Amino acid sequence: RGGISYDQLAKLSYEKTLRNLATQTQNSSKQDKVQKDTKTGKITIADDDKLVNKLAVSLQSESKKRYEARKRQMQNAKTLYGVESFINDKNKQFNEKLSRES
Amino acid sequence: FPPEIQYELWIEYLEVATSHQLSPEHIRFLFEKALKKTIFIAYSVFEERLISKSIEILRRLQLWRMCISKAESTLGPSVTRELYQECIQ
Amino acid sequence: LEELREYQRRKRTEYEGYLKRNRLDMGQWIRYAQFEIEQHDMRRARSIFERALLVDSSFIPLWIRYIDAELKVKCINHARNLMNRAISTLPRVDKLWYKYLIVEESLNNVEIVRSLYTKWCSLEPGVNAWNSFVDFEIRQKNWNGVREIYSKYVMAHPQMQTWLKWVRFENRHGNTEFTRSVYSLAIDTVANLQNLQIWSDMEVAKLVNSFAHWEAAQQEYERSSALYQIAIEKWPXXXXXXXXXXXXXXXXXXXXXXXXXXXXXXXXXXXXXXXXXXXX
Amino acid sequence: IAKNVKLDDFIPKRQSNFELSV
Amino acid sequence: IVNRYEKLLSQRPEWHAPWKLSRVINGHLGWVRCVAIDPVDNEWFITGSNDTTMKVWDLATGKLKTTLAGHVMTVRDVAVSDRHPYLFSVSEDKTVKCWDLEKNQIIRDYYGHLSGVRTVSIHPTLDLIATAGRDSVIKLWDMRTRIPVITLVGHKGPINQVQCTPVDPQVVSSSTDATVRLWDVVAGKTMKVLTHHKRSVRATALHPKEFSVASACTDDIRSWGLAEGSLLTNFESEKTGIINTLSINQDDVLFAGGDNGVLSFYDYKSGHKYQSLATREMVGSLEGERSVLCSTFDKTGLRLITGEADKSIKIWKQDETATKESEPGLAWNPNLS
Repeated sequence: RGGISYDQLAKLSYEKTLRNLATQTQNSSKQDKVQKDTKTGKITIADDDKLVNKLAVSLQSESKKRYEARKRQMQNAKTLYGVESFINDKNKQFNEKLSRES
Repeated sequence: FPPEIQYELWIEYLEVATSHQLSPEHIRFLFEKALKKTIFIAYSVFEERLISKSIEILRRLQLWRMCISKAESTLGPSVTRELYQECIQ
Repeated sequence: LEELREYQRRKRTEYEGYLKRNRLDMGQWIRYAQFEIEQHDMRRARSIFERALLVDSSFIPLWIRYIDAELKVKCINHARNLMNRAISTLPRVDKLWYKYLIVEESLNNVEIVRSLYTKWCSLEPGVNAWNSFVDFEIRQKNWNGVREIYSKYVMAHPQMQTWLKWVRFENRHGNTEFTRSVYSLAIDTVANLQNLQIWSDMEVAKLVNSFAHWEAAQQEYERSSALYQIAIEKWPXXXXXXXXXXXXXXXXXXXXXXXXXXXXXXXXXXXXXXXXXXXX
Repeated sequence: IAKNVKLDDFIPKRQSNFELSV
Repeated sequence: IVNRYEKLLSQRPEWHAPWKLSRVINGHLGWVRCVAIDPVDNEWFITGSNDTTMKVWDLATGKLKTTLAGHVMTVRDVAVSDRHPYLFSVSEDKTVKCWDLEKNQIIRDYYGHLSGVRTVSIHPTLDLIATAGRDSVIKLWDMRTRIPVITLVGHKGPINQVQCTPVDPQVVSSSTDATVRLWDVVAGKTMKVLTHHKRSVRATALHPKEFSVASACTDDIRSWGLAEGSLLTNFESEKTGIINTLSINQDDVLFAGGDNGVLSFYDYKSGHKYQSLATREMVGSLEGERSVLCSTFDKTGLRLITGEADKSIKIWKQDETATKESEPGLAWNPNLS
């Protein structure tokens, strides 16, 4: 119905990021090599400083978002269920896992 | 147009083509193609006039149950008591 | 600075003491490897991750995170050389390829991924992997490239449903001859493939239709008639076949018993009547 | 990546022929 | 390439006969962990046990000869020498003991394992022993001086099994890290690493003739050619896991006992499964206790001995009628990926 194997999931996330990237490109349109040494085989590739900073900012931003959304599930999670007796948070959390087991 | 608009075509197409030739196998096949509720009733109305075959088709919701029972009564009373046992489930 | 120094020192005593005891529990390594990142020292953090690859190199959350800390500060040829070591160690994986592919998208270099997918196809990975390669050249063009993609692609999955996407998209090129060229090759190759292969599933009612509707686009009366004869050959005014298709389907209806077969005898006899008269 | 692994490595040798001589 | 797979229907592998149950020997108070047979005369076999003993069973009549005490914990593995009148036993009590057969007493303890030792392999030509265990290393013992001469560092996890071969790689080892390593002992380093298994490798057997090795895992039984180390064949398996034991007959028959009780015979050359059985557990046992913890073929190769978790030894005999009247096995379908 159902679970998903770690392959299909990987693909889905790949597609998701493809779409997001394509949108950065379109909005950027709206607002508007290989060298190997002879001494050592060390390969070097020319880079644009832009889009690399944009990359780092994307990763950091998405990490922030994920961390925050999970945090909100943290908040609601504990405030919702007050039915059964509990000694500490960890107890309540475990018994909500027992709610997941049903 | 597939099973949605196709029905909108198909109800008139059946009523008309049956009205035309009125050969068994061709029109039988046409209902076969067709089948993929009222279709069962047109088709059944055709078959009666093999009969048992039609009864098997109706065998194949309350109103539907009521009809089959009627046609079976038309084939004689004995089946109808039998029909109800099917009817309960 | 001592308000700093003794902070860093006391942390490095606590984290190592735990990892000293538990070699496993990667949850601690990533945490402690993250601590040394936020101190803006890459040398220590790289050591930690490298120290944690020894314990288990099959744990992808560790591999992934150690791509992040390289990409976040933008150390390129490290996170580049790393991917040499990364996907040569665990070449089967899914996540590791896409995170190497998708990071090459944001670097705009399509020569890399061109050669990436070369190997990653050379490895014969599977369905979801190939589809990212065929659909990537939709972003690009390679209309002469994409045809050769499916050349190899149905060599990896010599199965009918993949041919369906060849015949699908090769029309979208806008060339009828290149598309037609392989249907005659679907005669030659598939038949030679399928008949000599007992039995890989190739000839199904869905392959014959692929020949059929093709000639409908070219509006051929004969080239459809060739198909039926050629197909019906190897299978296990103009309402003549209307009767033949109905009569065959009528007899084709199975009849177990006496009355069932006699009921079918009423059907096919009426079909024969309306339309080897002695053998029937 | 390149020099580390090859497609053949995955594939078995005998599967093609059952008479291979070891 | 598939043109060959078209021709791959031309082999039609090597018919073999079906196997049936000849005799069942009770008599062990624990499980039967391991079984070794007299390598010269096929007169009797030895049986490790959970209950710490070893019993020598008469092979012809199935009667009991003598019992050998001397370990305080279970006896995981046992080896009997071709060239010596020695029995080497090993236990979970960290000990490797020799047994001089003539007098039937302990002779030489071999010391210096850290923790339980689950495997013993006698080198064929050198008068060495190879043992390994949860310690994640192999120790090569001088049989005469009881010295741990060579220590082969390697697997990152507990070693399940150890084999010895006269030429290069002389030591084949299979651990729970899903790696079968091929060792070069004189340089003390690994010749080749075979990683293809998905999970722990719990059984390995050597072919008596062809000079190759079979390995096993949950669902997968592979083979490997030694020397080069290449993959050779695969063995067709539906989910049979867990594969505890492999044994290879002289006739290219390959037995794989399971933890589900299902015995699975193969054809070594092809990789085809020509039979499957299930043992009939015992009178008062549990369905959990139906399984196979060990196995061997005697030197003739016509009789299989497998000790089972129900505290019984079962001698599986090959049918004399056979041929193609009605043998036919599971009948060769080469499914595709």
